[PDB]
Amino acid sequence: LHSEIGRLNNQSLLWGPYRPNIYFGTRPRIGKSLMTGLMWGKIESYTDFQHTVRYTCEQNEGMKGYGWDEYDPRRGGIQSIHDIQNGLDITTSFVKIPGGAHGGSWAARIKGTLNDDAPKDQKTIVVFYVSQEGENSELEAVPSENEFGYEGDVILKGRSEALGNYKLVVTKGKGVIPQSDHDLSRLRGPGQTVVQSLTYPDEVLWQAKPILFQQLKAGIDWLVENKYDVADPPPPWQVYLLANKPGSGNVHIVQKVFEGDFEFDILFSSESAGKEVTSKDLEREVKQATEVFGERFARVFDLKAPFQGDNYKKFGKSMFSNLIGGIGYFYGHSLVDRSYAPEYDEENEGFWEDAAEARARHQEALEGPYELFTSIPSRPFFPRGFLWDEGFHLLPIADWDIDLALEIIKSWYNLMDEDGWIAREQILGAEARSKVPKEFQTQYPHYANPPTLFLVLDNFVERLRKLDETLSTASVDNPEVGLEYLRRLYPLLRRQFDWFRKTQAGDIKSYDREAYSTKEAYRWRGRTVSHCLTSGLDDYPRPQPPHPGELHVDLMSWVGVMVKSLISIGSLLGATEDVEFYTKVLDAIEHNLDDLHWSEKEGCYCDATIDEFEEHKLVCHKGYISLFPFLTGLLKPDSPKLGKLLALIGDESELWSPYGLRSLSKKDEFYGTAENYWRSPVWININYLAIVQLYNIATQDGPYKETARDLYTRLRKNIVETVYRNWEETGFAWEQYNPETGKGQRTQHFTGWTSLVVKIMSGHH
Ligand SMILES: COCCc1ccc(CCCCCN2C[C@H](O)[C@@H](O)[C@H](O)[C@H]2CO)cc1
Repeated sequence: LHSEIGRLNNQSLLWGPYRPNIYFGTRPRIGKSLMTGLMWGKIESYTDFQHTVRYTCEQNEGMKGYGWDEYDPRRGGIQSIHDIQNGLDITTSFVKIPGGAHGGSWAARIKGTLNDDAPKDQKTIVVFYVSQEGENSELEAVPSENEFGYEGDVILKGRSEALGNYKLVVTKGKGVIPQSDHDLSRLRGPGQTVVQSLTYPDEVLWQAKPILFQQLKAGIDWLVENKYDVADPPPPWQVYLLANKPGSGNVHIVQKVFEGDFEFDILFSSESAGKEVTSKDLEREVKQATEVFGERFARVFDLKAPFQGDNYKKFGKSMFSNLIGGIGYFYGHSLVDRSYAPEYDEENEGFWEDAAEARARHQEALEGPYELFTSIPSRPFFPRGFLWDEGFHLLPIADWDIDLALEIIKSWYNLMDEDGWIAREQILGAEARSKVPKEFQTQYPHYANPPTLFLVLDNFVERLRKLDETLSTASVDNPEVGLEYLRRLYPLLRRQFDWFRKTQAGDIKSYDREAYSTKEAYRWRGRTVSHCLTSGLDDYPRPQPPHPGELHVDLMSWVGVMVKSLISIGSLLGATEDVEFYTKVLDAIEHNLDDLHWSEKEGCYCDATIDEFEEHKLVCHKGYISLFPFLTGLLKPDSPKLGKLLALIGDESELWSPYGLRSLSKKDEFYGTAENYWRSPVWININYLAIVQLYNIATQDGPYKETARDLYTRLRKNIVETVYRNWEETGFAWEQYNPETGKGQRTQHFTGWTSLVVKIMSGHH
């Protein structure tokens, strides 16, 4: 029954529009297979299309916004794109039709409406680009009856081992199609849908834009060769229409030109399913999908006061759909330094200069291939897996579809190397690499990242202890299934736990350091003079200068987070030998957090270093770091220390802004200095952990219950309103929010842990 559910999940999740890096396109969860992609662009001139054409996601003054209004990766969804440059409002509805043996069928409708400012007669080039990778597969465009192109639908017939037999149909569409009176129409037709079938070596099929332009350029060359010139040039839109040449190959360009508003359909028909998929099928399944999305959202995301209002419902639907709608499939080689240089042991004073030298050897090489199914922080800037980010992405996703979240976790843990390492940023394949400068691609097997995925596993474990609808919850509804998953994952959790202790160990015994345990002390490998990237909190102030004597209170608390989980999971598997180890380590951490990190002078937690005179110094920077034992749920509810932290969280003059908790205190000397990334702004993910821990303390008998209740009430309000106001004004989820003005700053389309807001509103943790 475990194997059974697994196969049903595979079959359910196989197809999706899993290319979040481009505005719209589809690929299955298969590394070398069939992919599609949409491109569009107004044409007003002879040179303009090259600049107007749209394909990969960006965010500039040209684009008002875009994103999913509804989405379930099982069923499909509706995406809206608001394009100022090209005067278009576009809809992309995508839908999956289960059936057959090969992961079902699917259909998409592309509708573009010219906006109010666009010329009523605008000419817009639309391209649907289709590639297929694999040695033993075939794909052919059925030629048309007409001489120059297609009056009607374009039919591609294809086959591969993976997908069996299929047909992909690009319908004729609605829309005026412009007609050219020029001489050239005697050779290229007056204007019709056209198809080019090409072959390129498999590894470059992803480069749709250059591949396209190569053809456009070859057509224009041919005009110039065949005496077409400026004495009498054809219209631009016809200069940019490809000579029809359908056939077979691993690339198929389908091109339409519309005047005015337009719409057309894509129908992908798995041959091993029922009958082929029709446009009426599309329409039905789209409507059905909304009803289902609707009914689920009300149950799963029941917004409590004061957010029960319809405005907040729209907002939640947007933040949710954008988060889950970023789910992508990625495949290929990564760039890793497998040298394991001594300098990366960071044992020296000045270890950052050593480590710079080791990198300067450039021993990194491509390895893999690897595959990851995962949600992402940022369609337009970083459409890729980020390790601790996924901890946050999956909390709302798990609520929606726990089996979907377990899939993603499984996908992440399958990356883990023999040592227990997962690179914190997954750049898989040449396509993924195109977005990242060569200088930042290399991962380092000594670089950790908060193990936030345990937080999801935590929630699954509590859910466990206490057909699309069915599948979504099958791993909790069927206890044996739940358990077997954990049985299989457990070895890797532990491996990672062990890897943290192996690679990210602090030095107690080599200095004048007394503490209840000689084991427990941690220090993030990777830190440079001004940064500690690995911790998540790029430029939060740390001991200066960095030093092998450092111990970081956040890291220790993450280890705490892991042990607590290992205990929970271990006990469910009865690994008794193990659970006793875990308890002896939990105990030590709790003590050692105090002995090593607590400050009585300052009334919060601190990082440590060791002095110019070689003794342990606390280094206090009041902020997120300072609250860490609390954020990660490690303090007892009656603890004096908790109370003192509640004072610090509460205190406007330190961390409490009208807009949420400040990353760093206004009284810290580093407030709003340098890049000011984590040095004042409000970050939703850390605010989320604060909110969840406050509510825990609020709903339990104890001393701080009623202060906690106040702070919860108010924080949740402040965080939700801030993210909401900004969404209302700008259309965007933002990466962080400004403590003074409440304005969203840095990156837009951050969905991204900003979406945690849907869970904040819905409460009952
Ligand atoms: C115009 O726009 C500027 C574009 C631009 C694009 C990508 C980049 C590199 C990658 C950015 C990492 C972001 N972020 C950092 C957070 O601190 C960290 O906690 C988190 O894990 C990670 C992701 O969520 C830099 C700049």
